[PDB]
Amino acid sequence: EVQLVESGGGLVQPGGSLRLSCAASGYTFTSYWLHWVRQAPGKGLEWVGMIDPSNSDTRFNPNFKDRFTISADTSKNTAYLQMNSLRAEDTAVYYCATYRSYVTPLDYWGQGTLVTVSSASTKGPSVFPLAPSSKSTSGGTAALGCLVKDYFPEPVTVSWNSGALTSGVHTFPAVLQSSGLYSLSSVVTVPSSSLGTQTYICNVNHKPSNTKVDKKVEPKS
Amino acid sequence: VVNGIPTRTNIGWMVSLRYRNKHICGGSLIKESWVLTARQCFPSRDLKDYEAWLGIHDVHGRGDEKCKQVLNVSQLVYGPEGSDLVLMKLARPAVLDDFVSTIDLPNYGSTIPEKTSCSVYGWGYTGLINYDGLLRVAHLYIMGNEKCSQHHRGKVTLNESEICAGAEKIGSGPCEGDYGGPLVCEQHKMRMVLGVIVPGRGCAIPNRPGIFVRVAYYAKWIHKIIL
Amino acid sequence: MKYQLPNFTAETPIQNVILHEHHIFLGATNYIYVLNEEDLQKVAEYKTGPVLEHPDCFPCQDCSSKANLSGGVWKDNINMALVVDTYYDDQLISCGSVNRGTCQRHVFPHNHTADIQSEVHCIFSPQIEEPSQCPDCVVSALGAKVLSSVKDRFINFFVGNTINSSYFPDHPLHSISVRRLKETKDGFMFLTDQSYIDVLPEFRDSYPIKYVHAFESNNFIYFLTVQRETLDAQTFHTRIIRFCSINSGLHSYMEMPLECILTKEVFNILQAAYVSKPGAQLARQIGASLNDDILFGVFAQSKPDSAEPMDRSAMCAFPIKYVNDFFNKIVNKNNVRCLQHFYGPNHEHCEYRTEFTTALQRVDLFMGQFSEVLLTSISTFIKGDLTIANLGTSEGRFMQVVVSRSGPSTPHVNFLLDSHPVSPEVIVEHTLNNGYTLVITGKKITKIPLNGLGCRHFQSCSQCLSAPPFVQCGWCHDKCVRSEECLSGTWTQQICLPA
Amino acid sequence: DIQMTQSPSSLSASVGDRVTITCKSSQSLLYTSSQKNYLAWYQQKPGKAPKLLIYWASTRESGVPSRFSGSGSGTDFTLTISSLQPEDFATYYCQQYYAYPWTFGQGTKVEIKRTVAAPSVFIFPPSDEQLKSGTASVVCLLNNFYPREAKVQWKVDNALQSGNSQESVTEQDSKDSTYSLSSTLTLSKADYEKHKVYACEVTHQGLSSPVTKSFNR
Ligand SMILES: *[C@@H]1O[C@H](CO)[C@@H](O)[C@H](O)[C@H]1NC(C)=O
Repeated sequence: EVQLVESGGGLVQPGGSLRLSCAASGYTFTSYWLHWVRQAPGKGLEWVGMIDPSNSDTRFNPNFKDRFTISADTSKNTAYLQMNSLRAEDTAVYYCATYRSYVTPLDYWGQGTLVTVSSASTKGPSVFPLAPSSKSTSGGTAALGCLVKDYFPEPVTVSWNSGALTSGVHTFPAVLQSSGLYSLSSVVTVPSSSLGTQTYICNVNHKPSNTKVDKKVEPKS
Repeated sequence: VVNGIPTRTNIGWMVSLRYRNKHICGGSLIKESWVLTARQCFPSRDLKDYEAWLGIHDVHGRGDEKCKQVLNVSQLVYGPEGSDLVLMKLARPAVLDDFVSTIDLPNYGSTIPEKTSCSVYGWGYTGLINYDGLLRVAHLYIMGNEKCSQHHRGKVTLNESEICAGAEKIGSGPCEGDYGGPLVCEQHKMRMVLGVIVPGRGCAIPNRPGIFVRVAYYAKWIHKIIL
Repeated sequence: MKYQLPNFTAETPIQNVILHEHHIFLGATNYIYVLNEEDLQKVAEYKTGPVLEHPDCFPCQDCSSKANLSGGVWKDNINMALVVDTYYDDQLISCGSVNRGTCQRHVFPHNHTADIQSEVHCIFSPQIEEPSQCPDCVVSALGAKVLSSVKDRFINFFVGNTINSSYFPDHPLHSISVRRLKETKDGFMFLTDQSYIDVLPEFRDSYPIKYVHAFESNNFIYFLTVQRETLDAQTFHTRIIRFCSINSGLHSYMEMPLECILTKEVFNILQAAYVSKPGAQLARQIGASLNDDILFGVFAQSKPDSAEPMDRSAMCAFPIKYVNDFFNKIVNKNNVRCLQHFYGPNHEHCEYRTEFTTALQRVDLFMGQFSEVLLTSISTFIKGDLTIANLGTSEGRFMQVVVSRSGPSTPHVNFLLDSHPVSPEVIVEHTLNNGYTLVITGKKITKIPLNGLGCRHFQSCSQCLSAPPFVQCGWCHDKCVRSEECLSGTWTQQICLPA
Repeated sequence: DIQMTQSPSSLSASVGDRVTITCKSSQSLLYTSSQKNYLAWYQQKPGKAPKLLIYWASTRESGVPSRFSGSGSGTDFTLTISSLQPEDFATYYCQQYYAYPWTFGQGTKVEIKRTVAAPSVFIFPPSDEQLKSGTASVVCLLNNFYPREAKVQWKVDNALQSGNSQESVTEQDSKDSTYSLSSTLTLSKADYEKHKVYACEVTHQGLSSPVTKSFNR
């Protein structure tokens, strides 16, 4: 199986530079051009460029011909996208990709890393409980969750009971507040009968601020 | 102009474009400060090399003294891609005269009826042993782009940016030295420059009409530039 | 492999070939032959020489009148260029070694497009001014490359000339230049003083420049040269020359060295070049748009301190886009300097004509398969998703081989065309349905099918069925051919009926 | 570039319907030698790489359900999806890989129509822990409703609120074809401790009349 993993994503000042990694496995690295594609949050797909590991040839979307660079290390089966003079509109998800043969465009992709070009400081979020209602219909359904508030930048991830609860979960799109700080809640619906018996922990992770939080949400006094 | 006649007098709107002190092309004075002409007439990007001569009958100015105007060029504004047009701005507006005069433009997008009388003017090649150097004129008639191409043997088909004119059965028309000058026609009492002379597929071939750039197609563009 | 194909042997050696209106025109010593496209039978011939040339006798007239031999020298007329024009009334334009390198135009009569004798005009106007210029002196006898193109409603000639210093106040030729035909058709014109870039008189003898090939692409004009690495260098290399396609003059003129290597064995001397689109598979392999022009060039190793080919060959591909990226973005100053042979070495300057210092490198695409051989000709075409090259050798050997970075390929077609070296002047024609190339060897020219020849090799149904699958060979009732050539309804890759 | 123009940008169709997306390119993607069009169709689920559906204009990729079909030639191409399923909610991208730079269409957002379904509404008071901070967040949950158009109005001691709240909506659910919504009221601790009743008032096509959920500080 072909596998592609990006790395190096994160926060970077406007004007600054950032090097993305793409480590490949499962094929002759030198026999396929390695492509980079990007997507701004909720926007279309834009093709960046590609390199040929065998000789280090490059091809760029005329837009990035000046500012962008692609490098390769055959010994590491890894490609590097190098960006400079980064600006606001470069904030995006960056995928690396390749193909099975000349018949297809891109057959394989990475997960993508998020590159945020901003001037804001990294801030870890606070995590507050969204405690289930006293009057949760007994025999019926209760709602509870987590307020993940005031962090930067994206993204944050929410699992419940360490991935063991997934049914009935809605982790919402984070919103950008006026302070320029992100905030989101994650809720889950649950049998009312389960309250006081079943432990509900939301597992929150913000890798940029390097903070993990497990908040147990329970009925209040 | 091959198989043309000398013009009996001056033609007010005729411009001789000089490159490195020699006549290189024709042009039409369409406004005090604007001459219309062809892209092929500019070998050099450096405007010091160019002069416009107005109110001249003889290409060397011989005999033209109290009428001739010599102006520098301050701007070249090229027509849209595929037009071969250039609008040349004079460093100093030309003074209108009996000898110096503008020629009207057509309405944008206007058509012209087939057997409409027209005239080409120019100081270019004539095939004469001793060209006197007096401005020449040849009379042509308009021809449908379709019918023009039927005479051209389907070797070339015409875009709407082109226009055709030619002598009925004889060979005559503009040639080397005539480029950028006007094809002029009058349906009504007024003269309009309907076409601009551009290099053709051979000078003065019998039964073979000339292709000109259709001014009425670029009329809108021209007006933005000159008003 | 032995095949019988449509062929033609001329009275003399063939220099150039041009295909127009289903007739084939041959530029040969002392003759222009007109052949039929179908069977290559001679339709007509035009005697261009020998001619009697002299100081007094003047260009574009016969001085056979006064063959008095006062100082008469007979000279064979070698064709240096042969061009078809259909912008003005259809014409053949032919320029020979004699008569100051002037050209002659053969105007086809309305219904007879194989008649080059009725109307023949010698292109010459006496230099009008007080001039040391000869716009009508087009072609050099030492070797010339003519690229013809219509631009701005004029016919423009871009010309590469090899020159010496045996020259006149009139009758100076130019190394590289652009000039246009007058609409009167009686002469050529240089538009400005920048319309030509010449080797300094001081170097014309010690610094020969050979012009292998020329082409347009991307709005640029490209010439390929062979020459010394340096003014006084004893070594030779290949360069690609780029300039703006304008007629007013040569602009943005830049020369760049081209190394074709094998993995560090340098093949420094280009023998022949062909530009075409890449087949689908190859395009992906080399990062090209199916859209993109590719320069395919067969290179050879020179003998030490020489431009003489050494019988070892490589084939490198140069995407124009790739080439352009190096021309376009200068990078290190250290790689660029004033054009050494145009300005002096010690010029104040040392528009601005420029040369690069380091060579742009590619890697043999045939993986050293042609190391012990001298490739002298190459054309290139697409078949399905494949890219195929037509190669010729110094020995008269012709080969068809698939081009790919993924593995080498034994030519599916390989046979001896002739005793004589295969000429680099080739033609590819795509009859939509199917296609052929015209290949020259000495005095003979041959019409080779682009596709079905692999099959014709097999003499029997059995052999034919055990042909390698990619050739798409099959048995049509009495012969081995590809599907498309079977007029007996029934074509097979599976069944041989009783013999 | 070669410009890619998808149409429409959005459409909302029912389960079992035939959907049609259109893709026009500024020049022919036809590779004449093999007579193949170099145009492809991707499907993109939120937070996921694009998945290749169709290549060479009409050739379905391995695995791809039979109901996806490409067609067209030259400059005009069509992605059809007969028998639309709920898991088919996504954004479809046409891409040409005929020349560089490769270019995609704007993408077409595809949503699933389904019977109207009223939301369950819940309300959350700020947490005491959060009040230690100095701010109060009041959360209102709108669970599993269709269609998306929903109005939430906050009320404190019965007064309407303006520009002190924000909402996010989840991506349609791949099997329910529903959305969920979250509305946060943000207030200073001062302004919060100064009032008594906090209500969230929802209007939806699924509710006979508006629904209110509230609590007392
Ligand atoms: C050349 O053509 C002649 C005339 O048909 C033919 O008989 C002969 O075999 C051909 N020669 C070769 C080498 O194909």
